[PDB]
Amino acid sequence: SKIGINGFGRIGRLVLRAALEMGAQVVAVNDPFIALEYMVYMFKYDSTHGMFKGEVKAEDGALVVDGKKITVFNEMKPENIPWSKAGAEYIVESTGVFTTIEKASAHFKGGAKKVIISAPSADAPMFVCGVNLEKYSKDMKVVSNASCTTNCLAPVAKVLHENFEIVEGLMTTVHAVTATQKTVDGPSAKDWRGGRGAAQNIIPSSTGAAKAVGKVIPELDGKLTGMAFRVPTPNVSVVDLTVRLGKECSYDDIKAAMKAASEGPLQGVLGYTEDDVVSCDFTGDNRSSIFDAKAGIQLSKTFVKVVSWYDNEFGYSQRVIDLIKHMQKVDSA
Amino acid sequence: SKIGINGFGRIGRLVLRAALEMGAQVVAVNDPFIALEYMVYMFKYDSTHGMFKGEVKAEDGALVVDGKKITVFNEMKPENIPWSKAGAEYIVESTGVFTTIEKASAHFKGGAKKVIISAPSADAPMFVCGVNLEKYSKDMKVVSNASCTTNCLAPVAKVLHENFEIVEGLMTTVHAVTATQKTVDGPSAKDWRGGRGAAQNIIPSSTGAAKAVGKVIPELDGKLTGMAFRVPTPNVSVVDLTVRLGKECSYDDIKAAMKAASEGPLQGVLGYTEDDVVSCDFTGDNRSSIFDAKAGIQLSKTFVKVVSWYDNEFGYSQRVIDLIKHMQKVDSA
Amino acid sequence: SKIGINGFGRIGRLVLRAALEMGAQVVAVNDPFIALEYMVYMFKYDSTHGMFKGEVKAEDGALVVDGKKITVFNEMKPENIPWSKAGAEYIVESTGVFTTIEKASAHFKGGAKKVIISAPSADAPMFVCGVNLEKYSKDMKVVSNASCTTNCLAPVAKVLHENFEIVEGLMTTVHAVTATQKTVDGPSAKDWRGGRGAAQNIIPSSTGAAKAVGKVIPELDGKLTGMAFRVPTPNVSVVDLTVRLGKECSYDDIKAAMKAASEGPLQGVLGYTEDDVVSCDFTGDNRSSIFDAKAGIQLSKTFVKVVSWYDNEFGYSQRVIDLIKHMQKVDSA
Amino acid sequence: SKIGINGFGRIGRLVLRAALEMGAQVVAVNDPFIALEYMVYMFKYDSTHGMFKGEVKAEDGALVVDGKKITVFNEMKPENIPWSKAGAEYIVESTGVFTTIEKASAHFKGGAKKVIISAPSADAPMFVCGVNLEKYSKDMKVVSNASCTTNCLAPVAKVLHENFEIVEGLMTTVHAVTATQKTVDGPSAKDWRGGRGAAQNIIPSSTGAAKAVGKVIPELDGKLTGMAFRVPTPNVSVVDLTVRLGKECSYDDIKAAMKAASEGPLQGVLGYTEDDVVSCDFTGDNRSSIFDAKAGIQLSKTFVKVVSWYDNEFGYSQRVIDLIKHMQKVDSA
Ligand SMILES: NC(=O)c1ccc[n+]([C@@H]2O[C@H](COP(=O)([O-])OP(=O)(O)OC[C@H]3O[C@@H](n4cnc5c(N)ncnc54)[C@H](O)[C@@H]3O)[C@@H](O)[C@H]2O)c1
Ligand SMILES: NC(=O)c1ccc[n+]([C@@H]2O[C@H](COP(=O)([O-])OP(=O)(O)OC[C@H]3O[C@@H](n4cnc5c(N)ncnc54)[C@H](O)[C@@H]3O)[C@@H](O)[C@H]2O)c1
Ligand SMILES: NC(=O)c1ccc[n+]([C@@H]2O[C@H](COP(=O)([O-])OP(=O)(O)OC[C@H]3O[C@@H](n4cnc5c(N)ncnc54)[C@H](O)[C@@H]3O)[C@@H](O)[C@H]2O)c1
Ligand SMILES: NC(=O)c1ccc[n+]([C@@H]2O[C@H](COP(=O)([O-])OP(=O)(O)OC[C@H]3O[C@@H](n4cnc5c(N)ncnc54)[C@H](O)[C@@H]3O)[C@@H](O)[C@H]2O)c1
Repeated sequence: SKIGINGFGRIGRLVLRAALEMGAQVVAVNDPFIALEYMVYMFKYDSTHGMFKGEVKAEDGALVVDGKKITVFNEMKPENIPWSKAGAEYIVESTGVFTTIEKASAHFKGGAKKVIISAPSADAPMFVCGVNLEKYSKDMKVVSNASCTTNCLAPVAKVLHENFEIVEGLMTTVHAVTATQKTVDGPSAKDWRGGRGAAQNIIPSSTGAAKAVGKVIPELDGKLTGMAFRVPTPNVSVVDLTVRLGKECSYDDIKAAMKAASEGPLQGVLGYTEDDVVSCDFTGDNRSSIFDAKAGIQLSKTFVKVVSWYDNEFGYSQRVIDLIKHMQKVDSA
Repeated sequence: SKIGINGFGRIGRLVLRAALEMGAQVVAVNDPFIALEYMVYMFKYDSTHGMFKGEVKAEDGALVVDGKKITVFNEMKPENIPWSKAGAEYIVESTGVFTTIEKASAHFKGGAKKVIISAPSADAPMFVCGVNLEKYSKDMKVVSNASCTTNCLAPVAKVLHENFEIVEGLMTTVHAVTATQKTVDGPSAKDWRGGRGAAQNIIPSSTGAAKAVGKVIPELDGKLTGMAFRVPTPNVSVVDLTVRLGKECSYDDIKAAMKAASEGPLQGVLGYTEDDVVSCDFTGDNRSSIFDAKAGIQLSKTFVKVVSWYDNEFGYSQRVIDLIKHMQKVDSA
Repeated sequence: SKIGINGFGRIGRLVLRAALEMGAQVVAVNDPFIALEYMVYMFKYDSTHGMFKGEVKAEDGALVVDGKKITVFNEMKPENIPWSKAGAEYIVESTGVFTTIEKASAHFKGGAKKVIISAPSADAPMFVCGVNLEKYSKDMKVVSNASCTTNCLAPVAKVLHENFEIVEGLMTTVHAVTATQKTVDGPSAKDWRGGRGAAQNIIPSSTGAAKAVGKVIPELDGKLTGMAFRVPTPNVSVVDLTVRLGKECSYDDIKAAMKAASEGPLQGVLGYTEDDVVSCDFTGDNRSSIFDAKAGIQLSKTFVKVVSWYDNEFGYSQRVIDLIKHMQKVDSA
Repeated sequence: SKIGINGFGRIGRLVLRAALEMGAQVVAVNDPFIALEYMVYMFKYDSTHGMFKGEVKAEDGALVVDGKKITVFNEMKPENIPWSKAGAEYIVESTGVFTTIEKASAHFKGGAKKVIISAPSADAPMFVCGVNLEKYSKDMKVVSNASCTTNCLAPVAKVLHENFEIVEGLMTTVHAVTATQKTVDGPSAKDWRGGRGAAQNIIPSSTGAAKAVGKVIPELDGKLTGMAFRVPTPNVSVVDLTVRLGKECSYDDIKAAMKAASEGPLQGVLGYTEDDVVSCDFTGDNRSSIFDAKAGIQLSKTFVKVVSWYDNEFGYSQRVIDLIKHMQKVDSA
C-alpha cells in the first residue's frame, strides 16, 4: 500500500482514518503548517467526526497511530519531500494547491510512483469509483479523484442516463461550509461571495461537479451544468438534479433503477433510502451518493428532480482509498 | 385603513412595522399568548430586524406605538374578538391556524368586514401583488396573500412566461428556518423531517409555492412544482427555478426582460441586481423577489436556471399592507 | 430492571440508548405525541448522537429494539398509564411536566413501584451519582436525578469543598440550546429572554444547579449560586465556577485533587483532561463532569476559576441508569 | 481629522462608518489584499451591520463615499504607504499585525504624525475612553485603544472600584467569533483550541482584557484577570465579572451606582438597562459597555456577579474615533 499524504487537512486526516478503517497503509505525511505534536492533536479530535478511538502519539519524531509509525515531514515545497526515505509511493495530493499534472509532478522529485489529486484537475484524468475506473491504465502517473460533488452526481447521472437518457440537466448542490470560507466577512478576491461570513449566509457559489461529470461520463459532456449554495452546516451536502429525460417514465421506474444499481454494480458507491432523512443522518456515511427516494418529484414523464446526499468529507476520503486500491491492482503494487 | 391583526407573531408584528412605515392604520391586535406588557417587549426588540426605532409603551390597556393606541385583546377563539369595539374591519389573519374560509369567517362574528389570511388557503382566493390583483372581487370576504415563496416565484415566472413561454419548470427554495421548526430533534407528527434540529440540518420540506402559483397564474397550472430545503439561517430565502422555455433566448435576453419589468409594471415587487450578493444583503428588503443576474445559468437556448432572493418575513409583510390598500380602493374604504 | 419511560424526548430516548448500552431492561415507553411508527424513526436517527446502530422496528404494536420488545402507550395523563400491564416498576419521568411528588405520584395509579424524575424537584429528594447516593433509602418512592448542570457542578464542588473549603462561589453555565427554546423570536411568557431566537443569540437564563447543589451537598447550602448563558450549540455545556476557598493552595493542588478523585471515588463520574479540548470533544461522553485543567485560572491562593464540561443530554441519561441500578440494589429489585 | 486607515477589515471599515457618522474625515485607506473595486463591495455590503445607506463608488483610483474621496493604497509594508501624499496624519492601525511601537512606527516613514493600534499593545500606552484619556500625553506617537473586552470591562470595573472597592475579581467574556477563527477544524498553531470549527464549538480562549485592564486602571493591576469562551455568534459579546468587594452593599446599590455613572461621567461609554435583552439587541450599539441590571446576581454583601454587553465590532469602532478626537484636542489638530 505505501501511501504518502501531502496536506494533512480535512481530507488528508480523514483519508488517514479511512486507510486505517480499510487496512490500507500510510507511511508518510507532509504538512509545513502542522508540527508533529499538533498533528497528534488534530488527528485525535475531530469536531465533525468525533474523537479517533485509538492510540495516537508522537514517538521518535514519527506519528504513531495504533502501532503504525508514520514518518512526518514539514516541507513547503513538494519537490523537496523525501518520499523515498519513508517508502511512500502512492501520494495523496490533498493541499488544494498542486492540482495540475505540472504541479503534482513535483512529488516525482522525491521518488513518488503515482500521485492522486484529491480535487478536479485541469489535465490529469479524473476518476469516480463505480463510474469510470475501468478507464484507468497503469501508465497514468498523475490521476484525480474529482470533487465530492462530482462523486455524488456521477453515479446518479450514470443510472439515469443508462436507463432513460439525459437529454439535458441542471444541478444545484446545497453545500456545507469548507475551509476556504470565512467566519466573518473578509477578503476572497477571486470569489467575492465566498468571502462573506459563512455562518450568516446562503452563499451562491461554483461547483467542481459541473464541468467534471462531462469528463467522467463523456456522453454527457455539455448536457449538464449547475451551481452551489454554500449553507451554514459543517459537513454533508445534497445534490438537487433537474433533468429532462429521453424516455418517458414514472418516478417508480427511477426509484427501481436506483435501488437495483445500489444492490449491484454501484453497491457501496450509490445508496438508496426511503426514510425521512436530514443531513445529520449522513455524517460518517461511507457512500458517494445516497438517493433520497421520498424527496424527489417528477413533473412529467420526462422532467424530474432527483435528490442525493453525500458526506463531502468522509465519503470522498473513503473513495481515495478505493481508487488507490484499484490502481495498485492494475499496476501490480 | 382600520386594520386588526390576529396573531402577533413574526408576520403579525412585522405587518404592524410595515403599516407604520406605509402610514397604514392598525387599530387592534389580538393574541391569547402575548399579554400587553409582553407585546411591548416583543414589538420593541427583534433579533432579525433590529430594535423598533420609536416609542412603544403600554397605557390604559392599549399598546401605544408612536402616538397610536392599538386596542389589545387576548382571545383564543376568533369568534370572541370584539373587532367592532375597536373599529377593526380589515383583519390580517396571521395565526397560522385559521386558514380556510370557514375558519377565517369567525372574525365576522365580532364585526370584521374582510379577512386576509397571511398564508395559502385551501379555498380563499390567493393574490400576489404585481401578478393577479385585478382578479380581486369586491364581494370576496376572505382572501389570501399566498406564501412567501409564491410571492417570490410568481413575479419571476410571470416575466419568463410572458417573454419566452414556460413549457415546464421545477423549483427549489433554500429557505430560512421558521417558527414551526424545532431547536433540537422533537415531535412534528405531520412532517417528520421538519421536527429535526433546525440549526443542525439541511431539511427537505414542502413549499406553499408548489400549489399556489398555478392558481395565481392559471395558465401555469400543472406546468410548475417544486420543493424546499430548510437551512440554518434566521431569515431570507432564495428561489432556484429550473425552466424549460418555449422560445429560444440567451441569458442576456432573460436579464434584459427582468430589468425592464422591475423598472415598469413590477416596480417595487421585483428587483434586479448584478451585485455579488448573499442572503444577509436582503434582510429588511421590501421587494417580493430580487432577481440575481450573476447567479443564474443558461444551459441551452431553452433550458435555464434563474435565482431570486426574498426576505420571507419582511417583503411578505409589506405585501400584506399593499393587498389591504388595493382591497380598500376596490371596496371603497 | 423493569424500567418504564414517560416522555420519549431527548432524555427519554437517550435513557433508552444508555439502558441498552448498560444492559438495563426497559419494558414500556409512554408518549401521547409520538405514535409507534414515529417512535421507530425518532429512536433510529439522532442529529446529535448519530444513527442507532441496531435494528429498530415496530412489530405487533410494540417497539422492538435489537430483539427487546417494548410496550408503547400513548396516554396524556400519567395516572392512566397501565404500567403493570407491561411490568414496568421503576419509571423514568422525563416529560418535564410532572416534577413534584404530587405530580409524579400519578404513576402509582398504574402500578409503578418507584419514580425517578429526570429534572430538579421542589420536594422529591435529589441525587447526584458519586456525591450523595448513600443517602438513598428504600422507602423513598419518588426521587429526582437533579439537572445536567447540577450533575456537572456537584462532583467538582465536592472535591473543592473536601480539600480546600468553599467559602463562597458563583457559577455560570455556558449552556447548549434545549427543546424549550425557540427557532425564531416567539412567546415564552414565563421567561422572555428564553423566547428569543436560539440560533441568533447569547441568552442569559436561570439554572437548576444553583439551588439544587445546596440540597445535594447541604454543607454548601447558601454558599453557591449562579446563572446560565444559552448559546447556539446543539449539545454539550461547560460550568465556569468562581470560588473563594478557605485554605490557601496553588492551581497544581486543585489539579492533583481533581485527578486523584477521577481515578478513585469519582471514577466514571468526574473526568480529568489536560488537552486543548472544545465542546464537540465531549459529544457522547459518558461522564457527569470533565475538569479542564488547562482552562482554569487561580488569581490568588484563595480565589480561582474552574472549568468543567458535560454532555448535558448524554452524560445525564447514563446517570439515570446508574441511579436506577443503585436504587434496585438498595431496594433489592 | 486627516485620518488614514491601515487594514480595511472588520474594524477598518466600521471605523470609516463611524467616522462618517461622527463627521470625522478619513482621507486614505491602505489594504494590499483589497483592490479598489473590491473595497466598494466590501464597504457597501455588511452581513452583520446591513448595507451602507449612501453612495459608494470608485472614481479615478479613489473610493468615493458620500462625496468624500478617499485615496486607496495597496501596500504590504507600512513603510511604503505614501500617507503624506494623501494628507493622512492620524493612522488607525487595524491590520492585527503591527501592534508594537516599533512595528507601528513604520507609518512615520510616509509622514504619519500619530498611530492608533486598534488592539492591545505590548508597549504602546493603552487608552479606554471614559476611564484614562487624561493620561494621554501629547508626545505619545503610538497609542493603543486596547481590545473590545477591555473597553467593556474597564468602565464597569471603574464604577465598582470607586464605590465599593474591588478586592479581587475574575472575569469571563462569552465572545462572538472573529476573523482569526476557522470555519472548520484547521491549523492555528499558536492557539490550538482557536483552530477548531467556529460554528460547531464553545471554545475556551484568552482575552486581551486579562492584561490590559490593570494598565488602564493601575490600582487594579494584579487584582483582576479572566478568560473567554468563543461561541457561534457573528458579533456582540458579554462580560461576566465575578467580584469580591471591599464594602458591604446590596445589589440595588450596584444598580444605582451604574445608573448614575451612565447619566454623568460615563455617559455614552457605559449604558444601563433593565430590559430582558439578548445579544442581538446590541448589534449596532454605540456604547462600550451596557450594564444588564436584571442578569446580575449578588451572593453576599461582598460577592457579586455583574453582566455587561458590548458590540465588539461597532462600539469599539466608534471609540477609535473618540480617541482620535481627544488626541487631536490635546495635540491641537
Ligand atoms: N472538504 C471537503 O469536503 C473536500 C472534499 C473533497 C475534496 N476536497 C479537496 O481537497 C483539498 C484540500 O481540502 P480540505 O478541505 O482538506 O482543506 P484544508 O484546508 O482542511 O486542508 C489543506 C491542508 O493542506 C496543507 N498545506 C498547505 N500548503 C501545503 C503545502 N505547501 N504542502 C503541504 N501541505 C500544505 C494545509 O496546512 C492544510 O492542512 C482541496 O483541493 C479541496 O477542494 C475537499
Ligand atoms: N415566518 C415567515 O417568514 C412567514 C412569511 C409569510 C407567511 N407566514 C405565515 O404566517 C402565519 C404565521 O406565521 P409566523 O411566522 O408569524 O408564526 P408565529 O409562530 O411567529 O406566529 C403565530 C402567532 O399566532 C398566535 N396565536 C396562536 N393561536 C392564536 C389564536 N388562537 N388566536 C390569535 N393568535 C394566536 C401565536 O401566539 C403567535 O404569536 C403562518 O400561516 C405562516 O405560514 C410566515
Ligand atoms: N435536554 C437535556 O440536556 C436535559 C438533561 C437533563 C434533564 N432534562 C430534563 O428532562 C425533561 C425532558 O427534557 P428533554 O430535553 O427530553 O425535552 P423534550 O421536549 O425533548 O422531551 C419531552 C417529551 O415528553 C413528551 N410529553 C409531553 N407531555 C407528555 C405527557 N403528558 N405524558 C407523556 N409524555 C409527554 C413530549 O412529547 C416529549 O417527547 C425536562 O424536565 C428537562 O429539564 C433535559
Ligand atoms: N473584530 C473585532 O470585534 C475587533 C474589535 C476590536 C479590535 N479588533 C482588532 O483589530 C485588528 C483587526 O481585526 P479585524 O477583526 O478587523 O480583522 P480582519 O481580518 O477583518 O482585518 C484585518 C485587515 O488587515 C488587512 N491587512 C493584512 N495585512 C495588511 C498589511 N500588511 N497592510 C495593510 N493591511 C493589511 C487584511 O487584508 C484585513 O482586511 C486586530 O488587531 C483585532 O484584534 C477586532
